[PDB]
Amino acid sequence: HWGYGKHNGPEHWHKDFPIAKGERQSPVDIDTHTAKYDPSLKPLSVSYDQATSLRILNNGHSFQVEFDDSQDKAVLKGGPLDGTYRLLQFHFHWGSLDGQGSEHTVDKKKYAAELHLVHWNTKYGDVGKALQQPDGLAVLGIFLKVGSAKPGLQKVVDVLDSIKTKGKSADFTNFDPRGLLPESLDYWTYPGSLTTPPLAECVTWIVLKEPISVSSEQVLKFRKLNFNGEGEPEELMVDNWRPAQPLKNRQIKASFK
Ligand SMILES: NS(=O)(=O)c1c(F)c(F)c(S(=O)(=O)CCO)c(NC2CCCCCCC2)c1F
Ligand SMILES: [Zn+2]
Repeated sequence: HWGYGKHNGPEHWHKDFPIAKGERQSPVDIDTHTAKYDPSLKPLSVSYDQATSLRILNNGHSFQVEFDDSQDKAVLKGGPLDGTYRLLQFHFHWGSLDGQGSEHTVDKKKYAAELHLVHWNTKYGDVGKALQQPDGLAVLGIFLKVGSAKPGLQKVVDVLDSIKTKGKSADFTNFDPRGLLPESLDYWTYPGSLTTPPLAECVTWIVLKEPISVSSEQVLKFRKLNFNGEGEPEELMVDNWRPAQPLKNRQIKASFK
């Protein structure tokens, strides 16, 4: 099955998931000088005041923090979006080394990691239907650089040993994802895809300009995760990122001058 190894990684995915070679794949390099400022782009609206986090799960690829998305509790609107997008889960991508790990790149710069908050469009009723639509999902992407700790990230870091292996989960209530967000909501946006199988071309990407800083100790905890389940040799969950894909016939827009 697919993964992030040389034997199962991104260069192989197209065999099971042929849209891997499609017209609107993600991630992409963001050329900041080419991206056009779009004065018609609205402030984004991140309303996470009622988020009910519920559970954290090591899914074997990343780990994911889950929210009750059975009502409008944690929603993304505005920006490039039409309508209301409910927060489903977050997860991260990161490297073995601080010089890699992000999926998007900015002028070819890789960040140490990238946080993705996955939301689905309420006019489609559930995430599986949303996956079938060009405007089904909105993923908010945030770069991580290594420097000072992110205090809001600390609750998340302190449970990973409890979900060390694939398929392990833990309760994870009362987490405020607001603590993962930079001062600024200035962003780039473009139409793209999931960055893991099934690679569905259903995502409006919103990538924030401002990274967050996390400490070396925080990102070291991510790198002690395992892709394996317990009993199988230990395989450090690192380098779980898809590289940049062809931009093709797309324009990346900036919300900021
Ligand atoms: N980067 S991304 O936002 O396109 C992405 C992932 F990289 C990712 F790892 C996941 S995951 O944590 O759930 C592991 C997926 O194998 C999702 N999650 C969504 C996409 C997967 C299809 C199911 C629809 C909702 C979850 C996912 F959306
Ligand atoms: Zn992701």
